[PDB]
Amino acid sequence: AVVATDAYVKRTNIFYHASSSRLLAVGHPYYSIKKVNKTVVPKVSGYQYRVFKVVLPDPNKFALPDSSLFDPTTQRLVWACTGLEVGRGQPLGVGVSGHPLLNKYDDVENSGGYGGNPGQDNRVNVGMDYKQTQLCMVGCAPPLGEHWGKGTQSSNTSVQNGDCPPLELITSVIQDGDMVDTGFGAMNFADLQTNKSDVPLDICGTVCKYPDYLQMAADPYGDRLFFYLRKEQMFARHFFNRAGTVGEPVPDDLLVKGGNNRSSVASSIYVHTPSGSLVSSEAQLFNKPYWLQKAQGHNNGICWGNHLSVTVVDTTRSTNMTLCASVSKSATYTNSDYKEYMRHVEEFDLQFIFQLCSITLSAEVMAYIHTMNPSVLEDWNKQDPYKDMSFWEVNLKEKFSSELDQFPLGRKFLLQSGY
Amino acid sequence: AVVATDAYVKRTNIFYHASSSRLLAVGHPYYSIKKVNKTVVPKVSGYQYRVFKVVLPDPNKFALPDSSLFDPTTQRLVWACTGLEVGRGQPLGVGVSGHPLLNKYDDVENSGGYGGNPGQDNRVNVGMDYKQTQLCMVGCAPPLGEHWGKGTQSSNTSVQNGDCPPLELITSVIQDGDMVDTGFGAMNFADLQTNKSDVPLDICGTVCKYPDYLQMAADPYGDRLFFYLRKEQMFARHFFNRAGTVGEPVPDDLLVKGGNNRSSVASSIYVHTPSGSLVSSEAQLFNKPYWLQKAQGHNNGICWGNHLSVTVVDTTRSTNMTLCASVSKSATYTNSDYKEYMRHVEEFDLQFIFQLCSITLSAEVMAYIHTMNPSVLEDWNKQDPYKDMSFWEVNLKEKFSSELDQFPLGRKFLLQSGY
Amino acid sequence: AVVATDAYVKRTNIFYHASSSRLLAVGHPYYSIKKVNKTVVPKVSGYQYRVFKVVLPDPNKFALPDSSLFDPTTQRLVWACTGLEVGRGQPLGVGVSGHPLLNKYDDVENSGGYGGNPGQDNRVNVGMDYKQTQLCMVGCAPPLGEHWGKGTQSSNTSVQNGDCPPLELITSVIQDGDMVDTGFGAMNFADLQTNKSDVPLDICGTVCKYPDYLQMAADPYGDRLFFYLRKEQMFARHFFNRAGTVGEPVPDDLLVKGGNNRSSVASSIYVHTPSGSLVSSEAQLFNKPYWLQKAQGHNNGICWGNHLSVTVVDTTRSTNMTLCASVSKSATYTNSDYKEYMRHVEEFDLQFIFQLCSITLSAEVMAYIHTMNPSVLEDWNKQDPYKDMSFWEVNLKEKFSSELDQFPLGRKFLLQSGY
Amino acid sequence: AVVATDAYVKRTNIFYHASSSRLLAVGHPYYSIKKVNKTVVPKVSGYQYRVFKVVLPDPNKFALPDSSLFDPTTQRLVWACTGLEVGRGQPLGVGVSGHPLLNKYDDVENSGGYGGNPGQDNRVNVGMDYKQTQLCMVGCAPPLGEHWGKGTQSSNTSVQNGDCPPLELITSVIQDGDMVDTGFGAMNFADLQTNKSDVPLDICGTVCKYPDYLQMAADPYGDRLFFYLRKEQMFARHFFNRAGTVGEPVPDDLLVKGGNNRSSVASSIYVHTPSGSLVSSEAQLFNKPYWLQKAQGHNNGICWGNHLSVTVVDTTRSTNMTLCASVSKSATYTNSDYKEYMRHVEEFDLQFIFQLCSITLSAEVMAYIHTMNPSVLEDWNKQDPYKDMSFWEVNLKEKFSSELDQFPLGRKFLLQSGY
Repeated sequence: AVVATDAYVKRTNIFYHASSSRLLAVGHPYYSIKKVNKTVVPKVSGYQYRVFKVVLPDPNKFALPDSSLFDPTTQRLVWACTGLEVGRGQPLGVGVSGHPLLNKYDDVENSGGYGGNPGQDNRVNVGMDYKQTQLCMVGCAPPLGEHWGKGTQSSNTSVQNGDCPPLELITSVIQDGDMVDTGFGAMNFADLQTNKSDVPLDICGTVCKYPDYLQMAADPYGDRLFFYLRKEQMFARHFFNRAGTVGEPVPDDLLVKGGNNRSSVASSIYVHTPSGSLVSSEAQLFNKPYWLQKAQGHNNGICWGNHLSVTVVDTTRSTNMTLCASVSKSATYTNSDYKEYMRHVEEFDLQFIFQLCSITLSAEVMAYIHTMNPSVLEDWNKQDPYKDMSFWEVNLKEKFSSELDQFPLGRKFLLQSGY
Repeated sequence: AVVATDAYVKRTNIFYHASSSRLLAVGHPYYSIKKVNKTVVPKVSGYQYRVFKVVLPDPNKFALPDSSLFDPTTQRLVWACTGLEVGRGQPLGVGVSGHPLLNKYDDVENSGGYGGNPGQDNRVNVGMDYKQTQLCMVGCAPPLGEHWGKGTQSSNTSVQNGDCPPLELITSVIQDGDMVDTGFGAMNFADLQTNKSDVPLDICGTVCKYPDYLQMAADPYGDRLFFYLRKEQMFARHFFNRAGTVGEPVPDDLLVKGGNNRSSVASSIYVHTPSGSLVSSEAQLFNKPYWLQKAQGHNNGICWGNHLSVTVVDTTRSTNMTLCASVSKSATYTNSDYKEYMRHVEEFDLQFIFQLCSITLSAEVMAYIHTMNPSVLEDWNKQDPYKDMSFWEVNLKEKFSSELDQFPLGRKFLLQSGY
Repeated sequence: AVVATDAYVKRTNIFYHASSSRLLAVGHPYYSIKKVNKTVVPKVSGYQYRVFKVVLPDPNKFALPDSSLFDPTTQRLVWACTGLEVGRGQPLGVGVSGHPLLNKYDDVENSGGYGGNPGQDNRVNVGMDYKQTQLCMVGCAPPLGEHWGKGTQSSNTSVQNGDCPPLELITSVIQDGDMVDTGFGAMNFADLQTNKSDVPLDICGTVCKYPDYLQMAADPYGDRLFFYLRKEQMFARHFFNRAGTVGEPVPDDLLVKGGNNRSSVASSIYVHTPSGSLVSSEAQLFNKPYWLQKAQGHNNGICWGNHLSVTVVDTTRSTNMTLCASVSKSATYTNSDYKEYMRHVEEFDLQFIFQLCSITLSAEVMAYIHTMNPSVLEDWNKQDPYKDMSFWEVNLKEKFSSELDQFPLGRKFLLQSGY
Repeated sequence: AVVATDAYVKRTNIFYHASSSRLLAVGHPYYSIKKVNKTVVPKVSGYQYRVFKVVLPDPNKFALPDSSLFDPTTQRLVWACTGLEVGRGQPLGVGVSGHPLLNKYDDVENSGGYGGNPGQDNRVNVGMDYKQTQLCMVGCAPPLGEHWGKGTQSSNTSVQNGDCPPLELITSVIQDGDMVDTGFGAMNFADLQTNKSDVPLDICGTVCKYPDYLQMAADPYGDRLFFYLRKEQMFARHFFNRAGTVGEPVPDDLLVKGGNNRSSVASSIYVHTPSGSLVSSEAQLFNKPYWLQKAQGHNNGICWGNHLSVTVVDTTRSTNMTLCASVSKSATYTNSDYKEYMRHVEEFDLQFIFQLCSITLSAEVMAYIHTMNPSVLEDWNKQDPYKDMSFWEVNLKEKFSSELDQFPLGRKFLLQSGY
């Protein structure tokens, strides 16, 4: 049986403050710009995931003003997350995405008559604004996400080229720079949409993942996430019709065949342009301190291994600025005289407040932990369990301080904690 | 270590009221009108910042009804801000901005077929309403803002004319008459948009700044801002496509080249017309007293140097009235018979309530202060630290009064303070 | 120093109820209809001000059931407003306004290409809905408003015909039948817009005033308004461009001249069609009793001179009904067979609750009052100070009654007053 | 003086439950369908009034389980309404109304140029959604409404055919099946709009009434309504211009005559298409029990005469379903093969909870009542005072029961009443 950390982890009055200070990300909203070689301008979209891997200093080395606090022979130290605040700079705004060649055939919302039939290539320049999403979740382990990917066909009828691919719910570790569901669902467009032209550039070549809350919530121990705030909204702006043969035509029993032009049923493969309504300060999730006092799982904010993963998604600041430089500052206004570009920006400032804890390594405690996270013990005395994955490394080792009243969150803390 | 002002600044029961009374600004919403020489009609936009430099009378001179209150040999007097109310006249409304030659090529929200390709100069007359914004912040030092400016290239490949300029987060002192982010982000359009036609006239030639909250909040002492109320909202009205060569074309791996007309991929440099929903009294920020009782920083409203900076931004009253005078009052309706103009207006009435404080200049106090703000001491016995900057000077020297019940805010005060 | 009425006005337990009962206004929404002589059908718009001059009976004559209550030799009687309720009939709805010849040249929200240039007279039939506004304020003096009018040029360069007129903030007494700001600001269109075609008929020939709250609030005594509820909301529906020469062209430094058609910069004199969102009962201001127990000013509801001014603005019931009568009831449907008309309606029912008060005329009281309102004394023992002004006279002399439980507001009162 | 029923009507602990059970109305939304003779398919619109005449059993006959409760010689029994719940079936939705030949000339919201002039008959097929309205009011007397009807001209200038009719505020008894104000105001379109084509079919031939709250509220006794919940909302969808001669042209002083096409001023008789925003459960009024504990009037829910009138208006369930039957089930899709129809539906279930009361008929009580409602006495020992009027008769005589816990409202009651 799993037990609440509150049962084998002694707490103290030692609190420290830590902040990563200003963090900037600056790139192209839709795709990375590599000079036909290496990546120079990285892809930085507002609809991207931000998974910060916050590294804390190992207290079992740290030099305290006191040292009579315990027996380094029978007990060990651990950092526990007391509260955090995800600072967010830059003004509020929405980000436009599009595709020069979107597979958007006919507008079905309100269309006059049964026009002709599409020939070859009817793609058109389309642009819209994605679904608004604000979310944040802390844990001592990377977050889990879900998306739909191409499955594996069994020993069945040879899949004639063009058959609808098999859907599979894939679970994975949400990494930094991953794409958020934008309104076309959480799926791997790269693999399920061969034409590379069914959704905006910023996602038509990757995967859009969605937090696998239900799975994490059932985590036996609860290291994945012991806190989370989600806020997503969206409505249907326009109604479209795709171009291309209809893999699965409309059944006869469902319609009354028409004559003349109508004799050729139109594409019944509908789609809609998503859109988030307005964004406002009132609904702002971040820039507000969150005090975790009682996790819903068994791990009550214990940063095992001196690690701490903070996932963040914020589209409320997705303005994609545009800038152009001239190349012929003289002719009378000539479009060719200029080069237009796309640049997006992200501004963070992660600040936390941790509390020193101890653990007397009794026979039984040693056992429970070894079954829970053998790593934890093996360290209290190597390779990275997530070396392949990519997270925004945030090193906070030389960033701790017990002078709480010297920092905004610290001040807020003392205040809130009454004493 | 920085200490809370509440530890070395004694408070009293002496309260005074002060108000700047009616303040008017009247000009042209988009640009200043100089008669080809000097500036006559100033630029007064609703989307402009209002940084009032409120000057208070030096209490260490002031003539009180009493004078036994202290020893002018060991202690000094300081004004502390207790509360204020930013009066706002004129009705509610929104302000239209535009550009006769905006670089708005094709509407991408919903466009028919793959039109032709732009030639030279396709600019069109466009008009929209900006992002709604209400904010206010007090401090004993000017506020800090952020915007993106043209950076400095290192000893790298010669920047071929037309290359995308380098972005740099510039920090600066928000001055009166500065531009607020309107939906196209906080950047210096003058420098990043060479064509001078990518955004409305009221901002295509200047900088749009955004409060650098995170930086001010981390102010070691906290003189920048000890109070602030922000409220911004906005949505995407229309989706546009710019004209001009695409500095960074869409990568091959992201699309399936098309033949015929489609063979020439369209501009994938999207943009959107911003818009603030409705404005209503319910969301009104101003015309309401704000009682600062416990600043979040260490400076609890102490107006060091007898100064006080009040920043204000209010677009809820940005109606840009129009007026026309005739030149041929007789002909049968002829457009040429009239000259149309643009005029905007702002109406303020800053009223405050200050509390007299004292400070015994002990050895240690003298030290702390000298490190904090040497100026403060050097005065208690010159050039302006912000002579170059421009603020709306509000002189309140002959405006103080201890007859609280004779003024609206005063009345409100007594009431609120129970006694 | 001004003193609170609560200091020299004794209160009693005598309360009376009074109501004006049903009040109807029925006319034309845009202009009055005079048969080329006298005014028959008056102008009754929803966006009109309603300033009721409520006349009360002079208690210093009134015949009470008791009369031992005081010495008519040393003290006088005064009515104090305890509470009121502005009854409003007719259903909720919005009112359409328009102009057959509005100076609306090109729609700038989204316009294709640089069309040609306007010739002479391009005015078009336009119609929209104004900014929603609900407000109400009581006082013993008429309300003050503000609007922009044509100023007076000093001894300067001869104002060449057509120069932009000089703006002046004019303060005035808001009279019944005045126009409310509708979204084009508070100004005197008659004088600032020579072409008579820049805004709807209901306002293109008059002034739109806005309550001068700030000025009234600073009223030394506070007889102007001791209570007020305001609720206004609005958004930008469409974006227009005016026709007529541009008095102040766009500065060269702000744009890159274009060649060809673009060589002639379009009118940069933008405007927007206002609109109030939906109206709903939830936001209804009226038909709810308001109990004034502690005025924000010094006059706590004392109806000096037995007068009482109640200003009201309510556009939530501005439906402009249409009706047509036939002239050839037989022909096969022929437009000429009918005459269409426009009629608006207003339905009020002002009910109050007053409290008898007394004032011993001591030497000092006599003085204070004589300085405050000499009239008040001169009466306690003539011409109208507002004879020229026009208010909706509401006589309540024969309308008082001490049988509170016999009237809805009375019942509400007893209830609310607990006893 | 009128006295509160609570003074002469003794209450008891006897409570009963009653419900009308399922009530269905099924017909045509716009007009009744009579087979050129008698009415078969009745008109059942969502924007119709529902005035239920709930008949209760006369307790002065009723057979109780007890009978020692009083002296049938000196006192009488009366039913008092304690609480009710208006059950509503069918899903939420809006109802479309229209007119094949609506007098809608030119769209004035945004129209290009000064088009030509209308000839004869320009009516067009128009369709929209009405203003949303939810209301409910109980009383022991039918509700009062108001609408504008054709008045009566005095001994004045012979009303030349076509002159604007005279408006009169007509008060009447709101009957079942009456029309609710839908956005074109409360008036008698049949009489004020001769062309029969100015508003949708469902109202162009009848009257739209609005509750005369103010009048009922002033009811000396208060039998009209001792409870009421109103909730109406609406916004302006489109702006129209009517066709037909302008009875009262625009005054010269208001405009600058134009000179070519413009020389003929267009119709300045504007109108707007109304619309209710979305409907949602959150704003649902019904399907919630209402406990009347203290009426605002003097009659605290005393069902004099064993009658009870319940008025209801609910447009939140106005979906107008469509259905078609074939007539040539074989040909290759041919419109003529089918007949389309219109059918609306209403589902109610009125449930109440009454409380037995008594009244000792003392000399004085007999008097008060005789003056109040002589009928009441004459019965305690004939023709219908509203025989001509039409209400939805709801007989609850055999529907009473003292087994409260056997019914939903009963259960809710016991719960709510704590005991």
